[PDB]
Amino acid sequence: MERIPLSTEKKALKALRICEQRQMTEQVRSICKTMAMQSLCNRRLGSALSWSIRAKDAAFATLISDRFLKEYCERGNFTDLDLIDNLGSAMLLSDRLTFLGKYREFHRM
Amino acid sequence: MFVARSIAADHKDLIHDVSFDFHGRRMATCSSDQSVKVWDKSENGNWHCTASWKTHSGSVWRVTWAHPEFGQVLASCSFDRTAAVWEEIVGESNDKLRGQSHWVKRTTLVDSRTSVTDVKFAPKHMGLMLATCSADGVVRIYEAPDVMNLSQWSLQHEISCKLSCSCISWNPSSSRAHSPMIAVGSDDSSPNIMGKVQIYEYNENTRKYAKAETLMSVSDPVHDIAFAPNLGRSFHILAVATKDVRIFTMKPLRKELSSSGGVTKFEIHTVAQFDNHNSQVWRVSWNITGTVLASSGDDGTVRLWKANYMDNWKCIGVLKGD
Amino acid sequence: KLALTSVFEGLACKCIRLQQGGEAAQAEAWEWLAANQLATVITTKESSATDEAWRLMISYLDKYEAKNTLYHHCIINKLLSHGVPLPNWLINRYKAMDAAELLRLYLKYDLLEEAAELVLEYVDALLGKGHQYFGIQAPLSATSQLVWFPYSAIDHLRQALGENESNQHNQAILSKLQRKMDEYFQKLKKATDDYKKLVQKPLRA
Amino acid sequence: MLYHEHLRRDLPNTDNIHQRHPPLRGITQRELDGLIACLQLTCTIIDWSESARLALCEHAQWMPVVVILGLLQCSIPPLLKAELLKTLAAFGKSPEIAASLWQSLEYTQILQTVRATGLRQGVGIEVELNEIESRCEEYPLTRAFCQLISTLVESSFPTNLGAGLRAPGFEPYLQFLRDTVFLRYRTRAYRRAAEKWEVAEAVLDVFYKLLKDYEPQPEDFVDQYVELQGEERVAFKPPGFSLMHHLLNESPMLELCLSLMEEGVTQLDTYAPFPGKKHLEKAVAYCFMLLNLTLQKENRFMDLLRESHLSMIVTPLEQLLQGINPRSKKADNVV
Repeated sequence: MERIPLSTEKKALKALRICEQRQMTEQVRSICKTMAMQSLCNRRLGSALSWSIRAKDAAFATLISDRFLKEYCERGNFTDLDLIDNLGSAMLLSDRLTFLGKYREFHRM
Repeated sequence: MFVARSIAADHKDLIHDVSFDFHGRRMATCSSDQSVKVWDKSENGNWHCTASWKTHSGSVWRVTWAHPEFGQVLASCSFDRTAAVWEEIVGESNDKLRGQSHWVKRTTLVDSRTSVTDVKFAPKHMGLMLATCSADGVVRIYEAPDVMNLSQWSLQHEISCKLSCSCISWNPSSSRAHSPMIAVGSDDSSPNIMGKVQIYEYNENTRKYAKAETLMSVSDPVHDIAFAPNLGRSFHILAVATKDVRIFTMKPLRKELSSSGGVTKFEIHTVAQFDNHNSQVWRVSWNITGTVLASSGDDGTVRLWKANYMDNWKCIGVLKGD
Repeated sequence: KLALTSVFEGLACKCIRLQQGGEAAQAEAWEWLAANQLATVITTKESSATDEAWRLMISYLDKYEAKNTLYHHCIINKLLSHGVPLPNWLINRYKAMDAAELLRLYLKYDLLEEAAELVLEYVDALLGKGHQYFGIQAPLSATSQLVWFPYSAIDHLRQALGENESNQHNQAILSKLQRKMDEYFQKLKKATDDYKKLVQKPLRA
Repeated sequence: MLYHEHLRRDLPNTDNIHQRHPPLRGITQRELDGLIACLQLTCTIIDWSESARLALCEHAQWMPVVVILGLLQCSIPPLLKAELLKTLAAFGKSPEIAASLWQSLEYTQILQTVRATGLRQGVGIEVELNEIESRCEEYPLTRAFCQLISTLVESSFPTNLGAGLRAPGFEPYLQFLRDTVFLRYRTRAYRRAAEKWEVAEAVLDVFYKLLKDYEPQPEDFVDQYVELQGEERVAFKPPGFSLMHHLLNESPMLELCLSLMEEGVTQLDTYAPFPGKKHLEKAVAYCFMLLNLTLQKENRFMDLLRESHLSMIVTPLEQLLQGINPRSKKADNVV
C-alpha cells in the first residue's frame, strides 16, 4: 500500500479509503505525509495543510503554519483563506496552527 | 524469459552503483567519473537521463534514495572521504533549463578520515537518518532534525568496527520488539581476521549502538550486505556478498530478565551458501517482500534465489547481459 | 541594568524543587511555566514539567550570554550545593567555555570521581583526542598556543584522592590519572624539544 | 560527615588477631544527645515540607543518604541508628528519593539479602536485633527499620529490587519481617511492657500495606526463570502472593494473627487500663484488616491458582477460621 505511486489526489483518496476500511493507521499517516510533502514542494500550502491535518502530525502542521505566516509577512495576504476559515477542531492540533487560525479570525472581525 | 534492456548510461567511467526510488519510476547511477545521474522511466517504459552533475572530487561509490515522505532526497558517498545530500526542488524552472539544475546540494558530511564506501538512509520510522561507513573502520549516523532544512545534519552516533568498512545494512524491521540494528561488512583481505560481518544493536539504556553479534563463519572479504524486509517474521534474514552468496537467519533469544542492559543474543543459522557464481559476489538485494534475493558477481550474471516451503533455498533464475 | 544572577539562581532552585517534587509540584509548575514566554510550547503528551523548565533555562542561557561564565557558574554552583547530578548538556557547554573553573567547582563539592574523569578527558583533549569538546583550537604541538593547564587544581585532586588510602577505587583512579599525566609530560617534553629544533634550524631565508 | 570519616578509619582489617588496643574514642553522651536532637529536627522539617526534603537530599556536598547509610555500617549506639533510620524513612516519603533508597539499601547490605556460602557470622540489623537489642530488652532500631520499610513500600514498590546481585524481588525483607521479627516478637524480653505491642503494630502495618495494593495476576502463578551468574533461578513471587499463601494455609503467621486477636479480646474483657492498650488495639485492627483483605481477594486468587499448573493447595480462610485454636483446644476463633 505504501509503494503505490500517488500521482493524483484521487488515487491517494482511494488508497486511503482502502486503508481506513482495514484500520491501517500507520499507512494512512505515511500516505498523508507523503502527499503533504509533495503538495508542500509544489508550493500548494493549503493542500499541504489539509493533508497534514489528516495525518494528525503536529510537527508538520506547525511547519506549514510557519510558511503561511512567512508568506503573509512577504505578500501581506494569505493565498488559501477558505481552508484556514474552516479548520474547526483541527486548530488544536498545534499551537502554531491555532495561532494562524485565531489570527485569521482577527482579520475577519 | 527475462528481457535485458541496455540503457546508454553515458557515464565517462565505471558505474559503481544503481539505486531505484521507492516507486521504481526513477533510478540514480554513480560513477568513477565523479558524477551522479538521475533517470526517469517514461510511460512507454523507456529510461531518460533527466539530471547529470558532478557531486564529488573522486569516484562515487554508492547512491541512495530517501523515503518519499522526506521529499525527493538523494545521498552519495565517495573516495574523497565525503557523503553529500541532494534535494530535488520540484518547481517551475521556466522552460529553458530542463538540462541539469533542479538538484541542489544541501550538505556535505566531512567527518570521515578515509573513503566513504557505503551510504544508506535509515527506515522512515526512525526519522530522516543517514548512515555512512568508511574504510577508516567507523560507521557514522547523521540525523536531519528538520526535513524542511536539509542543510543541517547532526552526527548522532559513531560506531567503531575496528575493521575497514565496505558496506552497511539497516535492519528494516518496524517491530517495537526489536531495537534498531545495523549490519556492517568488511573488505579486509587479512586471512587472520575472522568475523568480517558485525551486527550492532541500539541500546536505549546507554543511548549507543553496541556490538550484538559477529558472524565468525564469514572470514572472506565482504562486498555487500542486505537485511531482508521483515513482514511479520519472528526472526531476521541477512544476505552477505563475499566469495559466495550467504544467507543467515537471526532469531532473537528471549532476554532473560537478569541482564539489565545486555545486547540481544541471536541464534544464528547459515540457511544458504551458494558458490554458483564461481567468483566474487559484488551486490545483494532483496525484493520488497524479503522472499527473493538477487546477487551479482564477476561471472557477469545476476542470479535470483528463493526458499521453497521447506526453507530450502534454490537458484530460481539466471540473468546474463548480452 | 541589574545583574541577572538572582534570576538564574531562582530558576535553578525551581528546577531542583521540580526534580525532587511529587505530582503536586509538577501540577503547580505548569502555571508559572505558562507565565514565561516559551516561544515554542508544543504540548506533546510526553514532556514533563521538569523537561520544559530545563528547556526554559537553556533558552535563557542562549538569549543572555554573559562575557564571563558567571551564569553557568552560578547554576552549576547552585546544583552542586543541593547534591543534584549535573546535566550532560550543561557539563559539555561549560567544558567548552572553562574546564578549569569546572574542576574547581567539583573539588569544592568533593566530587572526586567526576573531577578525575574531567581531568582524564581534558588531558586526552590536550593530547589531541576530543579537543573540540573543550574549546581547544589546536592540540599539543610545537606551534600551538599554550593552553593553561590547571596544575594546582589537579594536584589538589591528587592530594584529595591520596588522603583516602583505604579506598582501592580512589587509588585505581589516582594511578590512571598519574599514567595519563606521565603520557602528557612525555608528549610535552617531545613537543618542547621539537619546538627547540624548529627554533634551532638557521634562518636561511 | 566528620563522624562518618572518623568512625570508618577505625574499622579493623581482618588479619591481626594479636594485640589489645585501647578503648574506642566513642561519641560522648552530650554529642550523642546533640546528634539525636539535630536528626529529630531534620526528620520533623522534612516530614512536613516536601520542598525541604528534595532540596536536602539532592545537596551535592552533604550527600545525606550516603553519609547516613555509611554511619549505619559503623559501631554506633542503637538509639542513634534508630534515629538515622527514621531520618531515612522521612526522606523516603517522596517517591523520587524512595526508589534511590531501595537501590542504596541493597548495595549497603544493612539487611543481608545475599547469603555467601562460608561466613557464619552475619553483619547487619538481624544480628543487632538478636545480640544488642535483645540484651537491652528495648527494640528502637527494629521499629525504626519497620517504619523505613513501611514508608518505602507506600511511596515506591520496585519490581526489579536486587536485580543482578540476587533473584529480583522483596522476599528477603519479607522473611526478616515475618520469621525474625513477627513470629519471634512474643518470645522476646521487653523492659517496657507497651513496646511488645509497638513492635507488633510496626510489622503488621507493613504486611497490611503490602496486601492492600496487591491484586492477583495470572503472571504471579507462573514460575519466571532469571539467569544469575550462568545459573537459571526462579524469580521471587510478589510479597502479596506470599502473604495470601501464608494466610490461606495452616501457617505460623495465621496462628499468630488469630492468637493476637484472642489476646486482644481477653485483655479488653478486663475493662482495665494497661500499658500499650492503644498499640494492641491497632495491632489487632491490622490483623482484622489483613484477614478481611484476604477474604475479599480469596475467590480470584483460588480461581487463578486452579487455572495455573502450580502443585500448590490453598484452603478457604473461612474454613481455617474453623480450625482448633491451639491455646483453647476448641474451634473458638470465630467466637
